[PDB]
Amino acid sequence: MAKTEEMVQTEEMETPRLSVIVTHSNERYDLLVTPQQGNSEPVVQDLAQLVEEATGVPLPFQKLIFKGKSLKEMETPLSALGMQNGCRVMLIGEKSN
Repeated sequence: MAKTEEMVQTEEMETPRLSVIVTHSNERYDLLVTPQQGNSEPVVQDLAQLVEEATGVPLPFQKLIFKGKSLKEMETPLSALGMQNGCRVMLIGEKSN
């Protein structure tokens, strides 16, 4: 029905070219899944990272909810960390700029 069978949008040395959708309200930034895991399964960092890096905003300022995962430095299992091109990650709070 939507993003799943991709794994080839935003490339990087360990990423399998994975690009995540980072939104806040609607405010969307293309973010890339965090390399040096197994490319397919992003690190615990990634879920927070994507929502964080999209605007450059610190972890406390964004409440990232996506992939049944919530933003933290080491939150939920890496296999579940968005194994698709980047998956989705949306933070509701503030993409502070």
